Amino acid sequence: EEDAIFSLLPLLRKRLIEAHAVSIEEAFMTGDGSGKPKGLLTLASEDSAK
Amino acid sequence: AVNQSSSVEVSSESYETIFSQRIIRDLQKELVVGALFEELPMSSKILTML
Amino acid sequence: AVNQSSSVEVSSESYETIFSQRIIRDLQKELVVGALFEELPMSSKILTML
Amino acid sequence: VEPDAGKATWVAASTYGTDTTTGEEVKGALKEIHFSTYKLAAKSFITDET
Repeated sequence: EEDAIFSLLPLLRKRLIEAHAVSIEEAFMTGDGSGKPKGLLTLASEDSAK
Repeated sequence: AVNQSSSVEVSSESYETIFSQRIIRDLQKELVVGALFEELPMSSKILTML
Repeated sequence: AVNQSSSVEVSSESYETIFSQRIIRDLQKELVVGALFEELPMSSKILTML
Repeated sequence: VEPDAGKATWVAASTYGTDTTTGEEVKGALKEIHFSTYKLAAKSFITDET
């Protein structure tokens, strides 16, 4: 930040929230349950609704 | 290889031009599962419903 | 190299750096034979005298 | 121009001490894109006698 564009902190936070948003989406779409929610696509396979 | 701009003598060296500090990106994905119900508030790390 | 870090923060390759518009030159040899002897003005092609 | 980046890692639930194994982001390589210009020139002629 001493040899660049003097402004990387906005660029860092906009990507990090996007990385969180897509990570919560992935976990809500797909989830085994290993440390994470039980996402929808595999969830209906459990009660066998397929 | 490089030849920009050898016409007819003032060729320069490190590509003396100008650059833009604008950053762009295309599409981003549609966050459909991020807002499907309200954020139910919890004071505690578990909750029960009868 | 220029591309540093790479775990994990946003860093670019080249053409980040500021450029300068001044020109420098080495200490050339002094000019003396081209600016010592006297001029004789003429007005034709050949000059003759006795 | 930014690239896609990208995920984060969920906590292992029982990890409360130093460190909680929080992963890290996907390295967003902030890649350059460049442009080029070509030239066209057309010439036409006529003569005074015509």
